[PDB]
Formats: sequence, structure tokens, C-alpha cells
Amino acid sequence: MNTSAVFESAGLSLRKVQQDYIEAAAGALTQDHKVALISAETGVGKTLGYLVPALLILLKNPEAKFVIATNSHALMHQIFRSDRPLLEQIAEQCGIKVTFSRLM
Amino acid sequence: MKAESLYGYLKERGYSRTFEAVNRNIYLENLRKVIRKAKQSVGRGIRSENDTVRIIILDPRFPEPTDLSSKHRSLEHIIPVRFRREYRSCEILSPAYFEEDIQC
Amino acid sequence: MLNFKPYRVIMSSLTPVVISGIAPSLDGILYEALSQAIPSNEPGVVLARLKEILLFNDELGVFHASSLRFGITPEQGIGATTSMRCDYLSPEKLSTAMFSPRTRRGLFTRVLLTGGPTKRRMTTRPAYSAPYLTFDFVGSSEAVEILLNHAHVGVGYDYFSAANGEFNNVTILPLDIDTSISNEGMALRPVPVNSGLNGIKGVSPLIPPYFVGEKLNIVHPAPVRTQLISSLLRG
Amino acid sequence: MNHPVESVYSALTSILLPYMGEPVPVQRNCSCCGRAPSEFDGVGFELVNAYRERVVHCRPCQTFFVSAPELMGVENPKKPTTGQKFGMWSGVGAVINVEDNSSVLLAPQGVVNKLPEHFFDHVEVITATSGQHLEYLFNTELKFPLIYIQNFGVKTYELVRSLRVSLSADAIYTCADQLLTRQNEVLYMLDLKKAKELHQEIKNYSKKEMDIFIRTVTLLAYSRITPEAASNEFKKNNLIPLLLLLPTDPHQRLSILHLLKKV
Amino acid sequence: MRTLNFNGKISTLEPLTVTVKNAVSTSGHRLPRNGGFNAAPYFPGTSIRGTLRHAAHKVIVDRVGLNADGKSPFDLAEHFMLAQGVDINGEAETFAPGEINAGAELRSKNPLISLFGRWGLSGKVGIGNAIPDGDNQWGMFGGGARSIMFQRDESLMEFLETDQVDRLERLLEEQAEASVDISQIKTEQDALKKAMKSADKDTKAELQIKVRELDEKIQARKDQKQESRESIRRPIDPYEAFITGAELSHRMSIKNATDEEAGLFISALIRFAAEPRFGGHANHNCGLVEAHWTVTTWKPGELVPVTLGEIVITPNGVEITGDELFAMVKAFNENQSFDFTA
DNA sequence: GGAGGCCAAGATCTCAATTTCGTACAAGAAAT
Ligand SMILES: [Zn+2]
Repeated sequence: MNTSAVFESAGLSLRKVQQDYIEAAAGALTQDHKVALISAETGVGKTLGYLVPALLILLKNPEAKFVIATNSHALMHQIFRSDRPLLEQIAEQCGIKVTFSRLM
Repeated sequence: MKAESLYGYLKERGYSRTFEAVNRNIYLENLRKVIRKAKQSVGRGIRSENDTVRIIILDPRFPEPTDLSSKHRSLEHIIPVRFRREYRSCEILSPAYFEEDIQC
Repeated sequence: MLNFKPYRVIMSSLTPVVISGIAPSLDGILYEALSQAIPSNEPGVVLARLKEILLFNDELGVFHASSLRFGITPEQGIGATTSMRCDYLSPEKLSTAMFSPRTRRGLFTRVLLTGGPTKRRMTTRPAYSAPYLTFDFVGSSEAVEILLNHAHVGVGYDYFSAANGEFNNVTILPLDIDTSISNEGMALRPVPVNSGLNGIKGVSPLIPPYFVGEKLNIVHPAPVRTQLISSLLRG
Repeated sequence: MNHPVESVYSALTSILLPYMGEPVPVQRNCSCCGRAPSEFDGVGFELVNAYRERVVHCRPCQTFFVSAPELMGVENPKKPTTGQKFGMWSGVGAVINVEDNSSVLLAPQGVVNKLPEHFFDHVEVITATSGQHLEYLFNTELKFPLIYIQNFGVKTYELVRSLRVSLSADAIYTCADQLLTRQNEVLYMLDLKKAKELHQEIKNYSKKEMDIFIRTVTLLAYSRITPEAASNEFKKNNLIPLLLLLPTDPHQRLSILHLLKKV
Repeated sequence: MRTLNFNGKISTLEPLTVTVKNAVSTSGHRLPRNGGFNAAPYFPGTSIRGTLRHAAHKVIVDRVGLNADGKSPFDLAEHFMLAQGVDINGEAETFAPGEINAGAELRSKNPLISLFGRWGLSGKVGIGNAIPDGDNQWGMFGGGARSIMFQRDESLMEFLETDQVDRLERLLEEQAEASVDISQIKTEQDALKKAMKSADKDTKAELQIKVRELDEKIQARKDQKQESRESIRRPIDPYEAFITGAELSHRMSIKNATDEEAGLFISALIRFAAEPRFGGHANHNCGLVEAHWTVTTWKPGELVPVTLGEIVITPNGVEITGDELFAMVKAFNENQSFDFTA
């Protein structure tokens, strides 16, 4: 739906491997009380993989806030340096412009 | 410790499994975590689409391409699928039975 | 209807493989597997769905699915085993609880297991026990992998009854050249005689199932073919 | 009419017509060969076997169940009034020349002894056991097409349904009273052309070299030695040209090796 | 009409052994190997298929029950049709060989024959070999020896009269004499095996026939023993079995299955769990298994498995899981249309 | 008194041979 155009029309380098993960993650997150199981190797930007679906769902009942659990500074503070200068762009183009969180 | 604890829990719960079966189950689970850890290790080589990494496995127990009946046959799953051709076309430092068998 | 690439599928042989004269072709295995997946004993629908996952040679009438070729390693090679079906007339099978035997003087007439229509059938069948079975085919890799891994198909004869030719660890690897029908003029599958491919003359249908329909003159490879596993994985 | 059982009947068991009897016309396909009555001219032999089963035999099939003690001798002294039956012979082979209609009966010495002298007039009987059948096939100049009943056996139904005419020396069908399905014809296919050329080339190799070759191939066919070890033995003993003559089928390898170890 | 694939694991409660003519040689009892002695053995799918067919036959007889006379309604012909699948009376529906889908009437009326075919009619139940998952999951079990009871315990000699303590002394002297003789005869036999190794071919055939005369001499010395015929102090050869708690992977499948045939199969599995015994050496309790089967099916129109339930056979009970499995079992139980007869 | 039902004989023979899985690290807490 809008996600793909607002991604590529934002200048961001959408990949073929990215679209299937975006759609699968969003569709799995639609199912309430179910659990999603994904392997996404290096190259799919799993951060974005489970971030763009969060903004697709945000369109519906945007009050819903999302927790992103992480292991360590190995993967945390990559998301800080990715979601701020990559996601906020499409969020702007998607009008979402939502606020980030830190709970470390 | 894990073997005896799990055997204790399966003996109090009532499951009639031998201790050897539990040892094999924990061994398989450890093998799975080994495959995951080595997948992380291989993931440390590539982090960008332009990366070109020479992966050197000096372990004699890594399965050769030709030895499909090797005990650790799962261990080529550390290699991504997209490089499995390079797994099949690889340089072996200390190969075995590199002669030609006439009973082809 | 789908794009088809030349793939080679190699599976670890768990059971000896009873070869029914002609080498078992991968299209027959896939036809059994699709006969299960979509439950159908009607050949037409199963053939139609097989064409959706396997390439079909219209000018020859055959599927791009080479016959069985045993992959032999330097440790284990092709071996001559006997797939042996024996009737087991257990003491519970020879009991009045299951059936009413003919009676004389209160004595139950014993079953003549030595000879006769009620004998202990001892059916021995040549089987070949090689470490790996390899087939070459042109088709959809995901579909064939799903069928071979999660369907009750084996290689050889009577896998649905004798569990002969059970395989696991199905590995599909892409090939560079189509070696499913022909290889340097040597037929790798049952092909019609008019194809000009040289091999072993025989009588069989071309398309599966290979026990129905008119059995026409074909050229088929050596029933037992062996290759080094290294040469098969060379691609 | 045009079936292997008719060929063996005319060649070999047409000697027991005078003790066979007049057929009784029937309406069902012969239970022994299984073929339809369209070629039996509508007639047949009605018979009951030792299991009390109503069985129809055609003119060729019935010959295997005929008791002719005055021609074939007494098979068991405890039952004098029944003689040797072609369908009850075990360890007895026969080569039927279909075109010539002549037959040679490869019987063991005991069977030859039991046969009266009148039998040898109609049928040329050579004293040979089941082990010397391959010797006779190897040495003698066979005339094709032929039917090679390796073992008449007692399972007459499986012998008749196993009868295959051997059109040439490349594929000689050894019918041994075991049902010749397409799954076990490899055990019953004798590739005498290849066996003969392999025996011709075995002459160039020493006795020890040929024993080593045979043992290596037998062990490999039974998967007792690794292919690497077998290849090492072949290369060290220079047996590769022998191996190039071997069929890739291990059962065919075992058959031809049995043939070599017989000759 | 759904192809139920049962995939799952058989855990071996007591060692799982089977005697196969090719597998067993004079070297000893070995499991079928599919290769050399170094290969991984497999429990044949034929033995499991026969066990499940026998269990299904027991289910069918119990469901039919007995007549008013207390005798089973099945005769020898019907019994062999349901157990071994071969026609003994020559009265069977000889369907045309070119009709893959033939026998629908017999398949509906006889679900046992439908699952496990008869001759001339393909079956619908395909049982697989129990493939071990490990590398050292088999071994030489059983064996031991048949110790003489009176040379082990002397308490058992206070219960024999002198006329039998002298028959014991005579049977032990006969055993020792015979074992010495057989020992020297086997020594000469092995020297003859060596001369076959030579195979000088001068008189090899005669050497074989004298070896045969020697086996006959073994049987003569072993008929001279007039108190016993076999040496009682016998070392028992071990049989090869899968180790206790061996995880063997098993694929079974019913293809194009009606709810009635599938329900009959599940009832056969349920009854088999009463005596979950595979293979032989039941004297040593060999063959006791507990097995969990994940019953999957193929999605209509796609190549995807959908899980319908699990069949967990354990010594604690059979845990049928999934509503469709219960529906199949109830459909088989409730159908009063089966005529397991001619 | 002809139908079962059990039991003994039929001559020959192929061939093949074994010695021990896996040995760790992190990072990161509002606590059990
Ligand atoms: Zn006939």
C-alpha cells in the first residue's frame, strides 16, 4: 500500500528483500495475540524490517506504542543511528512524524 | 549439570526417557546453538552489499562439500544460501581422498 | 506455469532401492508426491499440476527429470542388497480370536504355510544400496523440495508398501547445463526411440505413472548408474 | 500359441503327449500361465492340485503336471504310481531352441539315473547340476532365440509366468521358477556376451590377480570394502581394463562373477 | 479424501531389533544396513507396516466381534485377505490393470483393505522405516549364555532323585564329549576354509563336497547324543538392536484417505499402543516403543502442510490431539457400512 | 467312501566376513 511508495518516493533504497519482510511483519503483527518468527540475515536491515511495519500499523489507531527489545550496544545505538536519519524521513512523508523513545 | 537437571525434571514429571536420550537431546540443542553462533560469526564478515569476505575455516570437523554423510552436516548452514555455490566451489587446505576412484 | 531452472537433487539413501527394470525417474516420484498433495488417482490432473512444477518436453513427450543415478562416495558405494518381504504368521494371527478355522474333531485345521495359496510368501527383490541418490531435472526448486521432504515418496519400487528407497537430507543445487534429458547424446531418462538418443531399448510409457497407458518403445539409460559424489557436486 | 510356454511345450514336453490325455473344453483363462483362452482354441485341461484348487491348464501348461512314470521314471519310490513331473523338478535346467524346436535337458546325476532309457531318445539329456548350467551355456554355441529354464522348480505357475525368450546372448533370461517381475529380472538376466568377453580378457591376468579382482568386486558389490579401497586394489594390481567390462549394476557384477568362478 | 502425512519420532523404550535374512549372516545378527557394516542401520518400514496391519486387523475383528456361537465371523480366506492380503480361494475383484482408481466399492466397504491393500489392489497406507537420528544408537544386545541350572545353583539339586542326578551327569558328559568332537571337526572345517582360500583348483570342488560331508558328520555326532540333542551350555549370540531411548524418525502417510479409513488407521494406532511392540526378541521385552506423530495434511490446492494434530503414544496413554483426528476416529467408529467379508 | 488333513521326499548348493559425538562468551538488569 502507501508504505512502498512513501519509502521509494522518499529516496530511501528499498530492496526486493525488504518488501517481503515489511509485508510479512505487518501481516503477522495484525494477528492479535499471535507470535511472529523471522530469520532476516545481514542485508535485510531487520531494524527497518520491523520498523516500517510499525509505521504501517500506526496508520490504524496510532496511539499504539511499540516496544523494541534489544540485546546490547552491539545492536542498540545502531537503531539510534538508523531510525533517526532513515525512518523519520518516510514518517514525515507519511505524515506520522512520531516521537522516539529511550528506556535504557 | 544441564543433563542431570533435565533428567531430574523428566523423572519427576514422569516421562520415561533414558538419561542417554536426554544427553542426545541437549547435544542436539547445543549443536543448534553452535550453528546459530557460527552464523553470527559469518555475519561478522559481511555487513554491506559491497563486502567481499574470505572465510577461512581451519576446523577439520566442518563438513566438506563432498562429505554429505559427515556427522556435522548441519554446519554448512552457517554459510548463507546465496553463497552456497561458493561452498560447493571452495578451496580445501587439507582435503581427503583427493584421488580418482575407478568404480565410478 | 512457472519459471524453471536446471536443478540437481541429491538425497541421502536410507533404504535399499528396488529398481523395477527401468531406473526410477524423478518425474515419477514427483507424480506420486503430487498424487498425494492434491489427492488424485486420475492421471490427467496430477500430470497437469506436475507440469506447473516440472518442465515438460513437448517435442519428446517426456519430463525434464533424469533417471536415478546413484551417488557413491569413496567410503560407501553401490551395493547388492535384497529387499525381502516375508509373511509373518504370528501365533496371534494363527488363533481363533481373529478367525474361525475349519474344525474337525474339535481340532483346528492348521494353515499350510509351507506351500499353497496360504504359504509364507518370501519375496526377495534385488535392491541397490548406495549412499546417495541423485536426479537431474528442470523445474521449480521450492516445490520439488517441499514434495521430496514432506511427502511419502521414495525411490525404486514399492516405497508405499515396502518403504524401499527411503531418503532424507534432500539437497537441491542449481546446475549450469540441462542434464535432465540428454548428455553428450547419452539418454539420461526414458525417451522415445525417435528422439535419436542412444541407450537401452525397452517398453514403457513416457509420462508417469509408468505402469498405465500404452507401453511404447523407449530408450532408457542403464538401470544402475553410479557417479562419484564429488563429480555430482561439481555441477 | 505364440507364447514361451508353447515353445517349451513343443520342444521339450511334447514328448509326453501320449500320456497327457484329451483336453476338456473350458470357458475360463488358464490359471497357470494366466493367458486368455483366445489362443487355446477354446479348450483346456481341468485339474485339481494338491491344495484342492480348481485349476485350468492349457496344452503347454498341463504338461508340467503330468505323471508319466513309464517315460520320466519314478520321482519318489514311496509313491511309485506318480512319476517325474516337469513342474516338480528342482535343480533341473533346460535350454529350448525355439527356432530349431530342439531342447537339451541339464539334469543332475540322480535325475539322469531316475530317467528311463526311453526318455533319452526323445530328449538329449546332459548330466549337469545347477552349478554347471552356466558352464554349459558358456562352452556350448547357443542358437537364438532360446528359452533358458535355469531351474524347473516346483512353483510351476511362477515358472510359466517367468518364461522369457532370450533373443540374443546380451540378455539370457534364467527362468528359475521364481516369478519374473521387472524388479527381479536383473538377478535372472545372464549377459553372456559380456561374461564371455570378460573371461577372454581374464586370460591376460595371473591367477592371483584374477582372484584379487574377483574378491574385490564381490566385496564391493556386498559393500564390504570401501570404493576407495577397492579402487586402490584395482590400480595396484592393474585391473582397470577388467573393470571397464563390468556392468555398473552390482547384481549383474555378482552374476557374471559367479559365471567366471564357475568356468 | 485428504493425504494425512504422519511425521514423528519413535523413542525406544526397550531395544528395537529385527531379524532379516540378508542382514543376518553367519558372522552374526545385524540390522538391515543399506550398505556396509559402517552404515547407519534402519528399522524396516515393512515390520512396522505388518505390525500396524495386524493391529488394524485386531481392531476390525473387535469392532465386528464374534457371532452368537462365540466364533469369529472370518474364515481362513477372509482372515488371510485382511491379514496378509493374498487371495487363497481365487475369489477376488480382479480390477483392470490400467485403472489406477479402481476398487472404490471395495475400498469403501473394506477400510482395512483400503488402507493396507490386497494383491491386485494398491493400498493407501505407506509406512516408512524408523531411521535413527544419531550415530551410535545401535548395539549388540541380548546374547549371554544358557548356563546349566544345576551348575549355577546347588539348591536345585535337592529336588532331583538320584536316577536324575545320574541323567544329569550323563547329559553333561555327553555335552562335553560332543563339544570336544565338534571342536575338532570345526578345526578341520576351518583348515578346509583355508584350502578354499588357496583355491588351487586341482580339487576345490571335492574339497567343498568333503566340507559338506563334515557338516553331515557334525550332525551325526550331534545325533549320537541320546540324552540331549543340543548343548545346553550355549553362549547366546547377541542380536543387534537400537539402543534404549533411540530417537528414530518415522514417516507414515495415508494417501487420498476417507475419514473412515483414516479413523481406522488411528484406531489401529490406538490399539497398537496397548502393546507397542515392534520386531522380535519379545522375551527381552524388545520392541516396546513410545512414539509421537505430528499428523499434517496438504492444504487444498497448494504445496503447503497444515497441521491437524498429534498422536502421542506413550506408556501413560495415547494422546490424540486435534479435533479433526477425533472426527476421523468417530467417523470410523460410527459408520455401520463395513462388511469385512466376500 | 470319497473329502479333507497331516506327513515324507524330491539332489542339488553359494558365499560376503568389522576396534570410541560436543569442551564458551557475552552483555544487561527495577529485584523474584
Ligand atoms: Zn496356461
